[PDB]
Amino acid sequence: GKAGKGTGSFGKRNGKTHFLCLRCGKRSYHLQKKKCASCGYPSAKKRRFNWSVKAKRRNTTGTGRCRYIKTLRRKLKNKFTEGSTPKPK
Amino acid sequence: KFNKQKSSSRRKMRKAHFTAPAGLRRKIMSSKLSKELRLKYKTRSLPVRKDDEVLICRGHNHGREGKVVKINRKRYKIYVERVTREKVNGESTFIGIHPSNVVLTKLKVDKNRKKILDRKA
Amino acid sequence: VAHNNVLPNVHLHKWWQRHVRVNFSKNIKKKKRRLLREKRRKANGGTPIEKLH
Amino acid sequence: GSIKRFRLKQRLGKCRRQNRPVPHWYRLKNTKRRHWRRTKLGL
Amino acid sequence: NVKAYELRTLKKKELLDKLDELKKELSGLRISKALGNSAKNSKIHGVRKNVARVLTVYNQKRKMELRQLYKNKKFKPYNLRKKLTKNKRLQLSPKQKAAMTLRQKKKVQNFPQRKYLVV
RNA sequence: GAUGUUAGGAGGGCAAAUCCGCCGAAUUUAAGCAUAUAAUUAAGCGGAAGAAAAGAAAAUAACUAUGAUUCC
RNA sequence: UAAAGCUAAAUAUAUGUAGGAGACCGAUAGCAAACAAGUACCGUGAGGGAAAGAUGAAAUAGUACUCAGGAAUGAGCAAU
RNA sequence: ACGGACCAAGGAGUCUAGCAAAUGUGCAAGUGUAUAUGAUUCUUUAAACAUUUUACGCAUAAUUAAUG
RNA sequence: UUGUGUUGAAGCGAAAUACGUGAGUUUUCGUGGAACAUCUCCCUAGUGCAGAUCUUGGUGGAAGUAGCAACUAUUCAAAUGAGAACUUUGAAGACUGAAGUGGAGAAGGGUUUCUUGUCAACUGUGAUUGAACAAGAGUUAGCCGCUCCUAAGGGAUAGCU
RNA sequence: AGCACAGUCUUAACGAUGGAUGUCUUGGUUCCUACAGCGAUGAAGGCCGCAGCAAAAUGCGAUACGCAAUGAAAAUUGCAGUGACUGAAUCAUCAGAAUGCUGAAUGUAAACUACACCAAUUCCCUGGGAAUAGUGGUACUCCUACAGAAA
Repeated sequence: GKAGKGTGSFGKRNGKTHFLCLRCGKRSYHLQKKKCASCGYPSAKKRRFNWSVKAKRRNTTGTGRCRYIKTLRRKLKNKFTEGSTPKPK
Repeated sequence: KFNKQKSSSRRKMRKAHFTAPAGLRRKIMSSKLSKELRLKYKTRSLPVRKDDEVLICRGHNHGREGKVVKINRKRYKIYVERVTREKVNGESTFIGIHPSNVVLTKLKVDKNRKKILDRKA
Repeated sequence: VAHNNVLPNVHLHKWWQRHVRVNFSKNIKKKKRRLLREKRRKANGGTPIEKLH
Repeated sequence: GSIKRFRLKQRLGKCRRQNRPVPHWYRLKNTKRRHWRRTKLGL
Repeated sequence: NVKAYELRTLKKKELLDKLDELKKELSGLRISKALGNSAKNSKIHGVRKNVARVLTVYNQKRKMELRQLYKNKKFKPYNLRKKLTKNKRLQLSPKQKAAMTLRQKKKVQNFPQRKYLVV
């Protein structure tokens, strides 16, 4: 009559279901059952799949800041001893 | 040419030229040294400095010579004190010459330059 | 099949793009093996690497 | 909502900060800019 | 605008007091910038670099002191210990892998691999 | 066997191209379709290295015999 | 001569990184992406996912001046 | 009867394995040098060169379930 | 193999007492501002378009046409500004008729809030207004709530697969 | 000062929106070679911040578009300001120091910047003097060594 399947139904959207997902930062943390959709924050693993090339590559390593890994890169060629310093003048 | 360790590819090297750091652009900022200075200092060329005396020998302004004022490695240019040009607004600024077109005829010796001329010797 | 030809016997009915691998590197692998064995014998004070059989 | 969480308020501040336009004198040497009504942040 | 070597000799207490007064001066310059003033905005970068260098030299001195306090003793704190990779630390020792039983050791010593040439 | 903010140490997750086990399909072909075929594959789960896995015969031949494993 | 165990080489790499090449493509092509790209954007979600390169030698030659108009802009004998 | 408002660009019998036939070439009862080996080759060279007196494939002889 | 190129090539528009039979080739003029062909013989290919309700991008007629219609209704004088049917002030006539276009709030939106300037685009009409643009400013709790306890329930601990 | 029917179509010349063709390329693709794990010593990823005037991207972690040190070694500049006549302005390398909140996340949960409990904690001086409500620790499993209970 007035709350039909179309616009009438569309007018009742309130009280969303997903949120920030502290681990991911994406908005796929369903609230009514306490579980994310991207990683599964309550769970342990990152919830990866192999049928999703995009969901693999757009979130694979190398995208982020890479604080420690790209620091420990290019130390192999030096292969120096930690705690050693270059000779002064 | 002969060493396969050093690449010869147009793209892979022109890219390096454009994005090279200023510490490497200092090497390319150089130009020919005058004839008398060549046999006086046993060298062929040397980079430019802000207080050098150079002769311009190419382009529309290849007649004068004067002391340079400032360099700009971001634009690959050097400025000489007397070949300025006015703009539409009336402001006057020094024209930009690529170092390949100029030859130094007097350079200001320095503590730093003495040892580089030593290593050239 | 079309008239007087041999009966086809192609064993390509399964996926094979997944497993095709040609060898472009034959000659350079040969050169690498040569260099490796030459260095191995050079580092051995002149004693021949080969063994009697 | 008149009631909001701390992280949500901080994120709204961050987004409003992002909404600021490009400074003038930098142009002497943008395209990712939302509108409060045209595009919903969703967060 | 102080420099590193001219601080590398100062006493810790004077260094800390210098850092505190530099922080106070930087705070004052921030007050000036925040208020309607727009003149003294330059020196703030120099001050923020001075404090950084003072902190760096202080921290390095403290690190050498707290390494000197714990010479040898085979129980260096975890941060003061090595920072190699995980499987490098958990890797077998070179002596551990080169260790071998007296049987094979004696066999190899008695019949070592030996050099030779042919006619 | 219990008990321990006992001393000293380890495991957890990320990353997979090559590799290692399990589970495990169908589309398709057979001009239909059920054995078969796709395939001991795809998907999923679990595990490492710079290579791994395999490896020193409860082997192969049957000959005047060869002689760990791997690969072309 | 089973039912316990160990081991380098010869071998593989559509990953990451670092180098070097080409009878390859040349901006609807080539990776989705030569540029602020897995960005904007869409879907509450699994996820889906673009368009956009070239002034000029030098803008340190980027349109000064006059007149008209509110300004846009226009015209000049003015000007790069 | 169906598609076509218009314009510019892109747009479709290709590649591989195997066989056969036709043609051209070398050799010829032999043929092919495979993996691989050596070399003052080692920008181009990821190609060319080279292969101590049964390695194999295909052919020299066919036929029968088969001892042959 | 052997040439053309700043005395302007590639392309493109118009054309040629031009050649073929024909795909096309070759030329003149204008524009252009940096490369171009080999037909001497050959090797190679992501190679020749009108279509596929082909795809991408752009442009038509249809056409200054349909249309700009609910919520009763506006009129005058002035200020503003160059500009005023739809900005501001006054007069007048009306409406909403306490189940209100009134106050507070929730979910949602997230600076739209206020002030000072503001018209490139938008506000499908005008526009000086604005929920547009620009620059600043603005949310004060022992007592208002959350934080506390417990429900249908969720997650997890011991064991068990 | 005068002359032209209009409209429709066709042809030439001169122009408008559109950006193919032609030419450029800090791009990609393929192939070859070389090396190869990271992490309770706090990983990958994500939030939050960082410039005088500072949005993005790159970079950076309360030392926050960079510190120290080595080499190169005189500019950075949009305005300002900073620099020597070279441990200084700017580059490359980066081992020293630092590396917020998180995140397998690990004292107890999360749409909370929520709440515990044990040590009070740190700095300065070489037994004191200061300071802070601020700092560490407390996950589950397991191995070795230790303790007091059981039968």
